[PDB]
This record gives sequence, structure tokens and C-alpha cells, in this order.
Amino acid sequence: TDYAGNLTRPHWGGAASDVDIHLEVYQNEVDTRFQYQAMFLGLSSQRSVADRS
Amino acid sequence: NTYRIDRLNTSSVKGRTSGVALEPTPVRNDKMLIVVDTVLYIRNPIDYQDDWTAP
Amino acid sequence: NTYRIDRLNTSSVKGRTSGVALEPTPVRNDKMLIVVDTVLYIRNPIDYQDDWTAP
Amino acid sequence: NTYRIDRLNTSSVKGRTSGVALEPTPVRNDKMLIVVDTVLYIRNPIDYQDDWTAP
Repeated sequence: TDYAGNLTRPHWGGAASDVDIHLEVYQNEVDTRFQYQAMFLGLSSQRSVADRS
Repeated sequence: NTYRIDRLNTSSVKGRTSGVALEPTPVRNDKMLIVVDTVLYIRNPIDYQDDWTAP
Repeated sequence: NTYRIDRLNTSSVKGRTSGVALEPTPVRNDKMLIVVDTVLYIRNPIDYQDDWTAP
Repeated sequence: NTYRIDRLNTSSVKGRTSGVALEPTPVRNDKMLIVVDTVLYIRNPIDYQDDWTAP
């Protein structure tokens, strides 16, 4: 059933206290991806040709 | 009652040769929400007489 | 000729959201009885004269 | 919620002259239970406002 339809809902601001306006508790965390580190640096033979040809 | 965690996307490597423009790419993002809206409860009423006639 | 032990049950968690009334629930119970019936015995008589004439 | 009163009988009396064996007799018993069932009450509500303006 119900208890009472006349409540003073704190952060439900509307003509019938229906729409939620609560403040999103945000901690500065963002998840982007899982990083990767190259391993073929030492599995080849580096021969720079920069600025020459 | 809500809680916010932001999300972020990744760009893609693209090739280029001599006089070719570098195409700019967007990095999309979003947010996620967790909202508490339900109250779990246990409600056990014991009558007076049963209290007065049982341990 | 008797010995009593009481028993009990659990409760069920239910959910309320914003203004609904909590719905009470009962908790059933029972008992159990242990009854002593018979007595065990060993009876070995020994005559005086046999005890006087043997270790 | 129950209270028990245990009943019990009586026994006769005999007479033994000189070497007559004595004869035992048994006695019988029962139980009684008084069970508390209902509650008596009387409720008298007095409003705050009438309480404020009256001894």
C-alpha cells in the first residue's frame, strides 16, 4: 500500500516531487582502456635512416 | 542517490603519404550512473500477549 | 521421561522504494522432545561361602 | 501460558498382629492445567488540545 502521499522529498523538485535532481557524487576517476607496451624493440635490428635517405 | 564514473574512448592510427592531410578524429566519451532506489527491510511484529506468554 | 528443545525459522528480505508501507512477515517455530524409557542393568550375585573360599 | 497443579490420592491403613506380612498399596495422581487465553483492557484517548485547556 502506502504510508502518506504528502512528503517533503529533499531533492525531488517538481510540481509532484517526481523528477530527480540529486547532485551526482563524482570522484575524479575515468576509465579509458587497458594499456599495452611494445616488446619488439629488442626483437629486431634498428637501422636509422633519418635525415639521410 | 546517484554516482558518476566517466568513460573515454581511443583513437585509431592512420597512415599518410607525402602531401596528404592528417584527418582529425574525435575521442568519444560518456558517463555511468548508479542510483540507490530500494530499501531492503525485515519487519517482525510480536504481539504483547505472545511476549507475555513466551520466552 | 522428557527433554525439550525449541526450534526457529528465518525471515525473508523484502524491498520498499519511496513511500510504500512495509509488509510484516511472521517467523514460525516448533519443538522436539527426547524421552527416556528404559534402564540398563547388570546383576551378578556372589554367595558368601564362594567369596570366602576363592580370590 | 499454562500453570500446572499436580493432584495425588491417599492410602488406607492396615493392622499387623505378630508376624503377618505387610501389604503395600499404590496411590494414583493426575495433573491440572490453567491456560491464559484473553486480555482485558480499557482505552481512553484525550486529545492534546483538550489536555492543554483542562486539569
